[PDB]
Amino acid sequence: PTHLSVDTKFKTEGLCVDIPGIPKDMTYRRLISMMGFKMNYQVNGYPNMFITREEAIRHVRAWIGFDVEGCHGTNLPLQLGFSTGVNLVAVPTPLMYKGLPWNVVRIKIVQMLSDTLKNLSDRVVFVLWAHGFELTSMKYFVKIGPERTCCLCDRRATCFSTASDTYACWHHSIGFDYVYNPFMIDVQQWGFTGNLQSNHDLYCQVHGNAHVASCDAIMTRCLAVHECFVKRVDWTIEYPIIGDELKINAACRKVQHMVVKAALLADKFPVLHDIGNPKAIKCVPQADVEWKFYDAQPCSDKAYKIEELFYSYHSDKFTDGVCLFWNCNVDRYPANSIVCRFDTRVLSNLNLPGCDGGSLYVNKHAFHTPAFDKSAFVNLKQLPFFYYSDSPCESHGIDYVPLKSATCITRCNLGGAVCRHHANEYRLYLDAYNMMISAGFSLWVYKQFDTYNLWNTFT
Ligand SMILES: CCN(C)C(=O)c1cccc(N)c1
Ligand SMILES: [Zn+2]
Ligand SMILES: [Zn+2]
Ligand SMILES: [Zn+2]
Repeated sequence: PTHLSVDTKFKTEGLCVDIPGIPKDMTYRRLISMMGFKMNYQVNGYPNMFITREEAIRHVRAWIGFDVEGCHGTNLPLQLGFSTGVNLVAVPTPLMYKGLPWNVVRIKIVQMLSDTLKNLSDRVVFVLWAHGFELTSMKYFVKIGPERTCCLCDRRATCFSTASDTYACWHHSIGFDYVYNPFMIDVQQWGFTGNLQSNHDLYCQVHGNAHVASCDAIMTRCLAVHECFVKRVDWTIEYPIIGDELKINAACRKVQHMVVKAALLADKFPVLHDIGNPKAIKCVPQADVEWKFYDAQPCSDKAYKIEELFYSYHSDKFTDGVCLFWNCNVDRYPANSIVCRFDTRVLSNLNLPGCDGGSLYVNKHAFHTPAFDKSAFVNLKQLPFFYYSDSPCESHGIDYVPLKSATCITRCNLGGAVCRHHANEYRLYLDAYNMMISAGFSLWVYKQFDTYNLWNTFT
């Protein structure tokens, strides 16, 4: 039970306005045949065009919402909309394109999908709210067959070319005209009452309905993301490495250790309240401070209300010492905080668009993150870059240009000249810091934080 059986029933009620007379009793096998595709009894890695909700979740990076609206059915122009915001008009002869024949539309579909997906996934999963026209339009741009590899590399083939009779992955498909072995899922099979807009609007106010196909495609994928990553959360699902995951996560751990260590040295807090992940370890194990942990899993719907996290009767006094909120997203941080908050607006291959302004951050695991909000940081200030170190000035064991920096807080810099070891460590730390910032993480601190207080920690 890993793939979706072609003999599973498909509820057809949502299809009967575009396809009147459609049988109520329908399997995926009969639906695929009706869509103009022939599976030929093939045991070659592609058992069904449609996939399970569990397979869709493992391949969330491949999700592309897709909707087709009858502009005027073999005789009428169709408006093809995608969750990329693209609308194409295909004539049978928010970007809006004029009507063109299928032979040129299919070229655009392949280019659009390849550019969107080459750095995200080895496939495409068309996410539908199936009414009929989208299913019957697939024969005009989709070819199916056995699982194949790219002509130019070892990746699985996602595109086909009728000009050269060859196959390509998303990276090598320039000039290709057919989508090859795509996957799809109909959200209407999950059990909903009412239309797409009424279900989407229950959870999201950011996607409006401009009455175009791409608006529906966007809403469909958003509703699917809400169902699979907001109301349902699965942290047992692992996702492959597609970018800087390892470096970003290592940088996050380095910056956390640096910032907390310096805050403890500068303001000598007697107690630290570490609010967040229940599997957390002390980021500064050698610190004197009374370290107290409070469990809160990453919120995936709305940011935690600080009143619920702290009140209703613990140290009780969160006002004592400092609070560390390392990726624990709250509505309004208290003034005595050290905060790392992911900015959902950041563009990257790890950060996918989400529900209600939120984003789906996929780095080893999938984390739906509530929308970034600047008002959460009103009691704090942005944490400035700095490098602090009390380690001995000693090289041990990469050429050198002397480092001059006001933010290298070391004994050598206090003494007037940065040593080679602390210059190498400063540059490595600055690289880790810039990686984490560009990855989308933002850092905030209590207003009284001042790196000038670190210089006297060397006596
Ligand atoms: C915004 C995602 N959250 C809540 C994290 O804690 C996280 C997840 C994966 C990687 C990293 N570095 C951080
Ligand atoms: Zn390739
Ligand atoms: Zn939405
Ligand atoms: Zn030094």
